[PDB]
Amino acid sequence: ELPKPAEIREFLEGYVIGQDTAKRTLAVAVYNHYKRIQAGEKGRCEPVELTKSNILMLGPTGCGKTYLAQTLAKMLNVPFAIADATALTEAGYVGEDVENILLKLIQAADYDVKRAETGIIYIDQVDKIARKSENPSITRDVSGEGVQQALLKILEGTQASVPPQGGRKHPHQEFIQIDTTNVLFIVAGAFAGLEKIIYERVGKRGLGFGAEVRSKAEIDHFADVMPEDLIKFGLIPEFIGRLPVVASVTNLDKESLVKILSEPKNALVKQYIRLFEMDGVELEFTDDALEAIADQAIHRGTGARGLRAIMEEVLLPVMYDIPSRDDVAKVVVTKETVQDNVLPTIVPR
Amino acid sequence: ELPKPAEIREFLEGYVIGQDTAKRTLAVAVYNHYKRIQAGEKPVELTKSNILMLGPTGCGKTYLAQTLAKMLNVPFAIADATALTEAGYVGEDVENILLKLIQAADYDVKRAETGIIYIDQVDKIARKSENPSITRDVSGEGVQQALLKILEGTQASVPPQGQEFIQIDTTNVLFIVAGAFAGLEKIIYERVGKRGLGFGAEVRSKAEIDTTDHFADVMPEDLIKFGLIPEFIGRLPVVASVTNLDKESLVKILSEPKNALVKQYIRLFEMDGVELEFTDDALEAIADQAIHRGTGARGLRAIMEEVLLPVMYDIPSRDDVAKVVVTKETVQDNVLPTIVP
Amino acid sequence: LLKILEGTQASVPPQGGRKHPHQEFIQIDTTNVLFIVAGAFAGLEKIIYE
Amino acid sequence: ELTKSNILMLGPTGCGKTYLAQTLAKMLNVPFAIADATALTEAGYVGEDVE
Amino acid sequence: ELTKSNILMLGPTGCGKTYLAQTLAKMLNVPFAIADATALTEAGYVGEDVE
Amino acid sequence: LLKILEGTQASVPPQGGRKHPHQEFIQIDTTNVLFIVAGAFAGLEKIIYE
Amino acid sequence: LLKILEGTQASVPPQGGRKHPHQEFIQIDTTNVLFIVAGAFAGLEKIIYE
Amino acid sequence: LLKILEGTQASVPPQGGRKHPHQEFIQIDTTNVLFIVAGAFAGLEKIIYE
Amino acid sequence: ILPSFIEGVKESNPYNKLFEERIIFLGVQVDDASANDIMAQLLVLESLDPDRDITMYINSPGGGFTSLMAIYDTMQYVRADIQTVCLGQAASAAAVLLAAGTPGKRMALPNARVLIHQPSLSGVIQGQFSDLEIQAAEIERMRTLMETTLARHTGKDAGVIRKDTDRDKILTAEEAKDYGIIDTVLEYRKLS
Amino acid sequence: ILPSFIEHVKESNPYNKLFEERIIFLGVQVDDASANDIMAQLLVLESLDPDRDITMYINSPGGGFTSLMAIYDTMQYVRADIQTVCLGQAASAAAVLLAAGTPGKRMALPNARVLIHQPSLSGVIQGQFSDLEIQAAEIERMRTLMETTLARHTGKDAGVIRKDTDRDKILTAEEAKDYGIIDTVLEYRKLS
Ligand SMILES: Nc1ncnc2c1ncn2[C@@H]1O[C@H](COP(=O)(O)OP(=O)(O)OP(=O)(O)O)[C@@H](O)[C@H]1O
Ligand SMILES: Nc1ncnc2c1ncn2[C@@H]1O[C@H](COP(=O)(O)OP(=O)(O)OP(=O)(O)O)[C@@H](O)[C@H]1O
Ligand SMILES: Nc1ncnc2c1ncn2[C@@H]1O[C@H](COP(=O)(O)OP(=O)(O)OP(=O)(O)O)[C@@H](O)[C@H]1O
Ligand SMILES: CC(C)C[C@H](NC(=O)[C@H](Cc1ccccc1)NC(=O)c1cnccn1)B(O)O
Ligand SMILES: CC(C)C[C@H](NC(=O)[C@H](Cc1ccccc1)NC(=O)c1cnccn1)B(O)O
Ligand SMILES: Nc1ncnc2c1ncn2[C@@H]1O[C@H](COP(=O)(O)OP(=O)(O)O)[C@@H](O)[C@H]1O
Ligand SMILES: [Mg+2]
Repeated sequence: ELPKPAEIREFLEGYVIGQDTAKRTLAVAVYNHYKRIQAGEKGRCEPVELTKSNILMLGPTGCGKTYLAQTLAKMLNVPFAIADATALTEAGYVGEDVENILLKLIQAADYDVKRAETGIIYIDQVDKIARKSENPSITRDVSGEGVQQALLKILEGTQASVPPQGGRKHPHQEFIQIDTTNVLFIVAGAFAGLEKIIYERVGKRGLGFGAEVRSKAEIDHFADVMPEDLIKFGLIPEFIGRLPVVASVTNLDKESLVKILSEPKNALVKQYIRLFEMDGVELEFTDDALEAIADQAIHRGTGARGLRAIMEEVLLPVMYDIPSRDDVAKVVVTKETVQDNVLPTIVPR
Repeated sequence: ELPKPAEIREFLEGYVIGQDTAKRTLAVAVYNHYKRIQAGEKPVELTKSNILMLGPTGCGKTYLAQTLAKMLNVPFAIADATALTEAGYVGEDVENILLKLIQAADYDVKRAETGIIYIDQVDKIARKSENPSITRDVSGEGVQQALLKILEGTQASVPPQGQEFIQIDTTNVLFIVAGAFAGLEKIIYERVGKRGLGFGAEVRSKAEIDTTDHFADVMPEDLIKFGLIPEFIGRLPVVASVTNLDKESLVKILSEPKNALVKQYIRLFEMDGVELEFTDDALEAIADQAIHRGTGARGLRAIMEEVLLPVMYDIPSRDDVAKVVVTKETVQDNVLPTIVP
Repeated sequence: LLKILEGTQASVPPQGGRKHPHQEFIQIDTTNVLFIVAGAFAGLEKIIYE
Repeated sequence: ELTKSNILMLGPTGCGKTYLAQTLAKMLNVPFAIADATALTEAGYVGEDVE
Repeated sequence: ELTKSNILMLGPTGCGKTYLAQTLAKMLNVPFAIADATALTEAGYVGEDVE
Repeated sequence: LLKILEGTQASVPPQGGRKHPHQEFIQIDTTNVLFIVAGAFAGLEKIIYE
Repeated sequence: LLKILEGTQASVPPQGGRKHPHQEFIQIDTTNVLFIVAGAFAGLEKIIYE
Repeated sequence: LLKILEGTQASVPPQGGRKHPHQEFIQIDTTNVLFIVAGAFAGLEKIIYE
Repeated sequence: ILPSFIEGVKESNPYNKLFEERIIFLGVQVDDASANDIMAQLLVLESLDPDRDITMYINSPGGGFTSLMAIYDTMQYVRADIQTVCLGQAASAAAVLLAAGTPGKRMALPNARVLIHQPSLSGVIQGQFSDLEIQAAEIERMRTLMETTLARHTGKDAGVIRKDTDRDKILTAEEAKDYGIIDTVLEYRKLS
Repeated sequence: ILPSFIEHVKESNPYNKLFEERIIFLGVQVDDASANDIMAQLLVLESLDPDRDITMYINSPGGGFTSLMAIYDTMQYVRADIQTVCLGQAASAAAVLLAAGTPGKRMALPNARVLIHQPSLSGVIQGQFSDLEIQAAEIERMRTLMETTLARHTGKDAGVIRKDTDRDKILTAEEAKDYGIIDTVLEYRKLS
């Protein structure tokens, strides 16, 4: 009946490389969501009701949080609304309200409410609604703390009255009543300063003998994470307890980033082979060069987004020269990635 | 109809585990409210007895109020204070918590003049020092001053659609307000507690910081330091000390209630056709990890999703009978204890 | 701005630019909008030199 | 499908970054907005927002 | 051209200071407003909360 | 705070929602308003002993 | 205070409101407004003695 | 100011055309708007002298 | 020779940047005044957080016995686990403080020497033979208390400590790991 | 005299300005208090950036061996490479610390002196012959460890270190580069 977590992860494996623990989660958690919807309309039969078990995705930038949700959008059979916490405010203030990410779920079910009661909202960048202190903020923080306060009625499940947002004021098209008790919330964020909070919790100092000082070659990082690390990051404790699952995205190593270049569906070197094909030029990467791009992308330190940053300071003299001439093959060698400003191998007609 | 306060708590005991002092304070103040109504219908000008609940998160404040919803057959609003603004501003206005009452009263106004309006997260409407980028903080002191008239009890016009306005008297309407008040645990420790230094001085480790200081040590001057204006406290003379849950109650949350946690997961695995069992050593090993989280009974889900993460990936792709989650899976790394047919 | 850079379904107010929660919006998709960004970065050459 | 490849352009003052963009405006066959990040403010706050 | 005289009530709390002034206002049925000075902030903005 | 204790023509907004349209304010003078202020002095007797 | 004390077309937010955008202001000319500023200047007694 | 001092298609945030509730902004090109700026720069004559 | 970053604010020399990272430093001899300094720091770091480990660095030549047991008791008293790290030497009383760290958390640098020896009187204590009978029963009590202290922390018999501290026993880092004074010899962490 | 200059509130001497540029300064003899200073500075600069290298200036007549191995092990412990520059002299322990820098990064000024010699005892250590044969097994432990330490770093055999440190082997900067203590005689960068 339902897509098993091995079948959900196998779909995610086609797009997302690496990220084994954060693909078991979001295949487990989507499968439990599918079992919550089947148990919500049928089934002694154990008269228990199931709580939603929301997800917080950690992990650094460019490492497949949004991309693992956009992949999860492609096979869900359930309404999905990717949403951004960097556009959300308190009620009363000028930005988008926290029930307009729930309008996006209703708009994802084309207008349907009963399907949107069974949906998934992905609130992206919830490390950006975190405070700058472990304490209550002196300012109001309408875009930060007050969003977390406004989201938590929706995260635990409520009779939310979604404004239709097509009139002059709010009750001009008769608020869409939605129940968010079965709406799964996969929230995500990079949580850049959270790694410093986790070392200060466990007793690891960052100075002296036997205390871990961190080099740039390393770029316990998001595992052994607790809610008290996220309270001290800036998430209020009411917000974190409504997010029981931590997906634990990790930094992509060199062996993952080599495969991110070549293997996925919209893979990165497939995009440039597509670009040079519009110039009538075949683009070839030697496999020593693909490892050299990913070797420089971990020094770049921006995830798989850094792979795109390397391949356009490598192919930049190529992409300038080649549309003004006539070639067949452009063999990217390993000698132009690690040794910058090297003209690669040409094969003309 | 008037349920006795021992009978109010014994219904609360069926759902809420632990929180024994907060269940006495709710059951007495709910009983004192309806008995003062019934004696008034048949005085030494008695107190209003509105309830301010406050405790650690996940420990049951909303779940205490949702259990009072399922009992009294008196109209019970479940309104939130995270959408409340001042009048004449974007967002939900203060009089909508009266509209949520008559929606729960089936628009009968005389049962909504006896009902309970529960307001959730009044720690949101506490005063913050005003950010000079927001154009009139509308969510703090002004929501809270707009509650002052209806917490005591005034006539209030209620806009519908949440034509004519509905007049509700709130002199005999009980107000249970709640919030975790995360900074208030530090403010009380600034008064009744000391950073103990030296030999024979109590230093109070982080495991003992995770106790409650809201037991009898909360005062109105601590709530004003949080941001609550002093009149709003005076409309809340009853303070229900919601406490942190101990190890004994967190074991009993897992198996005993109606939608108990292990009953939620046994249902999740028998939809795969596989029994899920727990040793009693395992449920105690789940429950003592939730005290380290500080997220209350909500943290029991964070543990059991983390403990049962590899089997929920594995088990539906297999043919099994049962698996016995043992104490070697929360304290130690996950054994896969499954039993094949 | 990072949701705008990477590509999102962004609701743009046609009011003039000042967001306010109620109106019809303009839905734009920025998954093909190029974002040249620039800046002087006047204190960065010391940071690079380190 | 292809992605954006956005540009972070760095350089000292008065050496032509805006003037590269103002020149690139004049040929572009593609709509072009000169924005300014100082004019922008986070959502919920006064000043312009990033939309 | 007479000028009013205001009362400064000294001493520690819980001695019945506000209950003296409230009873004294209930005697002459004049208005009576309890206010606190913690309702004013030690960061500025004072002048609109005095109103 | 001492401006109202001394007596001033103050313009009172009728509620928090009336700071939005700005044309209507409740006029009051505190020239005849009695002010009974009070404190929480427990470290003053040191100076009284002094 | 400099352009106020000498004279400028000053925009004045009304009672209750602040200098935020989309706020109506009052255009006053402080050219003929006399300013009598004053203070105790307690430290100045040492300075004139210097 | 630096976008204004060089020339930009700025839009004034209050009062676009005597306050219509739609389009409160009007465009202005500050490319040909001359800017004269001034100040004492009181500590600068100690800096120039170095 | 020490770079102090002076300033009305904190001074911040490198020893402050040790103490803020919960590193108590014992690099002078263990006299009363240094023992007084260490115990003041051990209590302050307990009061700042009693759960985070206090690290004690030991480059000390050792010193007086009551100053030793002043530091020793305060190390054993505080709720924080004490991480002792030997720098160069932990001689005399300072080897006892090195063994007084929390088990598993007693460290030494590879070329740090650990010198254990029985207590000695500084100079000559004069007096009548009844005075000297008291002073000799005292240093025998100091000797026995040092041996039973090292018996508790090295896991050895106090008679084995007595035979080994009969003379100066200098242990290296690996020899102090085998003895029981430290638990790990610190490996070099250099990326070269 | 050592002047200062106010940066921005803070008053910094040139030793602060050296230390903020990752430069540790060994300018006095290697006793406990100086070694304690250097080790504190080595751990602070490693915590600030464990990849940006630490420079150690050595103008030192050398000193105690346990204070030597305290600095030595800390120089070898930190993740940052140690750039040792000899300034005028590096004698005894200071020459061992000079050789203790990262290979390729050990410098000396052209008229710097590098003096290597075997460990000694300052003055006479009294005692019974059982005490003295332990103090002499100790000074042989110190001699062998120093010759092993100069064997790791000069690339020479420890028996050849032993024959050379029989007396004061005093090296110039060019002679210490051929020996292996430094890697670069640091040439002048004067514009004129
Ligand atoms: N595991 C992966 N496999 C394949 N491609 C990946 C993977 N992780 C990241 N990418 C690539 O990196 C790009 C950025 O991914 P994404 O949009 O998820 O950013 P992100 O890391 O979530 O950013 P943030 O953490 O700030 O939200 C995507 O276009 C995707 O192609
Ligand atoms: N004392 C309790 N007994 C039984 N179940 C409990 C208890 N406390 C919490 N739970 C369970 O955990 C859920 C969360 O508790 P609840 O909603 O009361 O938290 P809360 O205290 O309102 O949190 P917050 O302070 O963040 O608003 C409940 O719905 C219930 O399933
Ligand atoms: N390479 C160049 N060739 C010709 N003219 C130039 C060049 N660089 C700058 N200019 C001139 O300098 C003026 C300012 O250029 P621009 O507007 O790009 O400032 P900018 O240096 O980008 O300022 P900022 O760095 O602060 O954004 C332009 O009017 C242009 O005519
Ligand atoms: C062996 C351990 C316990 C301590 C060693 N010496 C002692 O026992 C010390 C001697 C000493 C040595 C150096 C500096 C100050 C004092 N013993 C005492 O403190 C002491 C004091 N009063 C009576 C008896 N012994 B260590 O300092 O060489
Ligand atoms: C050769 C290197 C390793 C060290 C040189 N100095 C030493 O050998 C020093 C000189 C010294 C100082 C005080 C007391 C006794 C001896 N040796 C020691 O540190 C020392 C200490 N205890 C026992 C044996 N040697 B040098 O002068 O730095
Ligand atoms: N001397 C007193 N006589 C009668 N009632 C008192 C007395 N002192 C305090 N109270 C009671 O205390 C309550 C509040 O006291 P209040 O006058 O506000 O003291 P304070 O000004 O010190 O806070 C009143 O409701 C009153 O009933
Ligand atoms: Mg709640």
